[PDB]
Amino acid sequence: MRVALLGGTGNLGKGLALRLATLGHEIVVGSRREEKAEAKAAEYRRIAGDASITGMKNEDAAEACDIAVLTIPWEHAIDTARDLKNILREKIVVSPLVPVSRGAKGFTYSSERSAAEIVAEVLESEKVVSALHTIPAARFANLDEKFDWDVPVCGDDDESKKVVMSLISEIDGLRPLDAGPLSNSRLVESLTPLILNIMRFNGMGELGIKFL
Amino acid sequence: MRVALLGGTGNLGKGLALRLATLGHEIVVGSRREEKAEAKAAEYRRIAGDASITGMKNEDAAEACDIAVLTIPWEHAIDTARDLKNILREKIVVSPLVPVSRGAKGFTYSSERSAAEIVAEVLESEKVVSALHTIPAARFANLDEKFDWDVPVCGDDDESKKVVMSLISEIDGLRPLDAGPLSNSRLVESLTPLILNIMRFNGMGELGIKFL
Ligand SMILES: C[C@H](OP(=O)(O)OC[C@@H](O)[C@@H](O)[C@@H](O)Cn1c2nc(=O)[nH]c(=O)c-2cc2ccc(O)cc21)C(=O)N[C@@H](CCC(=O)N[C@@H](CCC(=O)O)C(=O)O)C(=O)O
Ligand SMILES: C[C@H](OP(=O)(O)OC[C@@H](O)[C@@H](O)[C@@H](O)Cn1c2nc(=O)[nH]c(=O)c-2cc2ccc(O)cc21)C(=O)N[C@@H](CCC(=O)N[C@@H](CCC(=O)O)C(=O)O)C(=O)O
Ligand SMILES: NC(=O)c1ccc[n+]([C@@H]2O[C@H](COP(=O)([O-])OP(=O)(O)OC[C@H]3O[C@@H](n4cnc5c(N)ncnc54)[C@H](OP(=O)(O)O)[C@@H]3O)[C@@H](O)[C@H]2O)c1
Ligand SMILES: NC(=O)c1ccc[n+]([C@@H]2O[C@H](COP(=O)([O-])OP(=O)(O)OC[C@H]3O[C@@H](n4cnc5c(N)ncnc54)[C@H](OP(=O)(O)O)[C@@H]3O)[C@@H](O)[C@H]2O)c1
Ligand code: NA
Ligand code: NA
Repeated sequence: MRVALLGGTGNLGKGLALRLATLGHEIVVGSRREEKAEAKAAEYRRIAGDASITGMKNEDAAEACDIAVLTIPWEHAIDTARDLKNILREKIVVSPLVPVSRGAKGFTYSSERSAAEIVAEVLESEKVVSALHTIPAARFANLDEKFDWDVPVCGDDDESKKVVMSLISEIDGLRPLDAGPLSNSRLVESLTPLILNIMRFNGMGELGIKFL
Repeated sequence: MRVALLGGTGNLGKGLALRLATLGHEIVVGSRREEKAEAKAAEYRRIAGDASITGMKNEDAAEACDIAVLTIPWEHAIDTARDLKNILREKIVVSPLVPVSRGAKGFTYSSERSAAEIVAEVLESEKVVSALHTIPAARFANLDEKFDWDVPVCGDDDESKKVVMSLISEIDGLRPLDAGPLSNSRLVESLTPLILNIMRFNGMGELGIKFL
C-alpha cells in the first residue's frame, strides 16, 4: 500500500520507512519542507537498497497515501492533524503519539485523555488506529538489530484496525495484538512512560515489550 | 523469612504460597475465617510437599510475619489494611493490588490514585512495595508451568524494596525490575487492565510481560 509518514524525517519515521520499504510498500516521507523530505527519502533509499521512497511536503504526502502515520511529537501532531483534517478524515491514520513528561521521580503520562482519542476528535474520524508506542526508534532503525516485540493496537473501526495490524505483522520481529477500542489507547500509550522508567531505574538501554 | 499472605486462600495467594514455601520461607495463609485459612494451608502443604505453611485469621497472620502480601481484591484490601494498620505499619507490605473493572467495552483502570499509594496512606508507612500485578494466578500456581516474566517493583523505601526484589528474584522464571518510587505504581498497575484487554480481544490465555 501507499504509506505516508508525516514528519517521517525524524527518529521513528526512519525506522518505519526502512522496514516497510524493503517489504515493497510505497513510502512517502512527509515534511514541513519539501527539500528536507526529499533529502531524507534519498538517505533512506540508499540505506534500504531496493525501495520506493519519495519525499514531499506533509500536505501532498497526506493526499497521496492510503494510510498516514503521525510520526510527530504529540503536541505538534495535533496541530498538523487539524491542518490536514479534510484530507486525513477519509484515510486510515495511525497514531504512535505518547504524552510523556519527565520529572524528578521518573516519567509520567502527561494527558487526561489519550493522544489517539484527541486526534480522532480533531479529525472527526472513526478511522484512527493507535499503535507503535513501544517500538524504540534507534534500535528499530538499525537494520542489523534483532528484536522480538509485541505491538498493542487499538481502534474503533474493524477494517482500519485489520489493515494496520496486517501491515505491522509483515515486519519481521513485530507481532500486533488487538487491545480493543480506541478508549483503551490510554492503557497502551501508558506503556511508554513505564518502559522509560524501567530503563531509568535499572540502567538499561532501549526496550520493547512482549506478552508471554 | 516469614511471609503472611492476607486473603491467601485465593487465586494469587495459592501460587505465592507454593513457590515461596518450596524455597524455604515460612508462610502464613490468612483468611477472614480461621478454618478456611487452616483448610487452604493443608491443601497447600499437600501440594508443595516439605514446607512450612500454616493458616490463621488475617489479624493473627499479620502479627506473625515480617512481610505481609495483600492478596485481596483492591477495595477490600484497602479496608483490610486500614483495620490492621497498627500491625501492618511496622511490616514490609507488598501490594499486588490492581484497580481494574471488567466493563462491557473492555477492562479499565478504576482509580485516580494508585492502589499502592492509597494503602501506603492508610498505613502511614513508607514500607509499602508495589509488585506482582502482572503474574497470572493459574499459570503461576501450576508447579509444572514454564514461564519467563518480568515483575516491575515500586516503592519509596530502598531497604524494603531491596528485600522484596530479592525475594521475587529467588523464584525461577521471575525477574524483578525497579520501576522507581511508589508514585509510579499507577503505570505498573495499569499493565493489568491492558493485559486483560489483549487476552479478550485476541482470544489469548493468561499472559505475563517481558521487557526486551
Ligand atoms: C539521538 C539518539 O537518541 P537520543 O537523543 O539518545 O534519544 C533519547 C530518547 O528519545 C530515546 O531513548 C527514545 O527511543 C525513548 N522513547 C521515546 N521517547 C520519547 O520522547 N517519546 C516516545 O514516544 C518514545 C517511545 C519509546 C518506546 C520504547 C523505548 O524503549 C523508548 C522510547 C541517540 O542518542 N542515538 C544513539 C545511537 C542509536 C543507534 O541506533 N545508532 C546506530 C549507529 C549509528 C552510527 O553508526 O553512528 C546503531 O546503534 O546501530 C547514540 O548516539 O548513542
Ligand atoms: C471461566 C472462569 O475463569 P476465566 O474467565 O477462565 O479466568 C479469567 C481470569 O480471572 C484469570 O485469567 C486471571 O488470572 C486474570 N488476571 C487478573 N484478574 C483479576 O481479577 N485481577 C488481577 O489483578 C489480575 C491480574 C492478572 C495478571 C496477568 C494475567 O494474564 C491475568 C490476570 C473459570 O475458570 N471459572 C471456574 C469456576 C469458578 C466458580 O467459582 N465456579 C463455581 C461453580 C460454577 C458451576 O456450577 O459451573 C464454583 O466454583 O463455586 C471454571 O469454570 O473452571
Ligand atoms: N522516538 C521513539 O523512540 C518513539 C517510539 C515510539 C513512539 N514515538 C512517537 O512517535 C512520534 C515521533 O517521535 P520521533 O521521536 O520520531 O520525533 P522527532 O524525531 O523528534 O520529530 C519527528 C518530526 O516531527 C517534525 N516536527 C517537529 N516539530 C514540528 C511541528 N511544529 N510541526 C510539524 N512537524 C514537526 C519534524 O519533521 P520536519 O522537520 O521534516 O517537518 C521531525 O523530524 C512522537 O509522538 C512519539 O511519541 C517515538
Ligand atoms: N488473579 C490474578 O491473576 C492476579 C494477578 C496479579 C495480581 N492480582 C491481584 O491480587 C489480589 C488478589 O487477587 P486474587 O485473584 O487472588 O483474588 P480472589 O481470589 O478473588 O480473592 C482473594 C481473597 O480475598 C478475600 N476476600 C474476598 N472478598 C473479601 C472482602 N470483602 N474482604 C476481605 N477479604 C476478602 C478471600 O479470602 P477469605 O475469604 O479467606 O478471607 C479471597 O480468597 C487483587 O488485588 C488482584 O488485583 C491478581
Ligand atoms: Na511480524
Ligand atoms: Na528469578
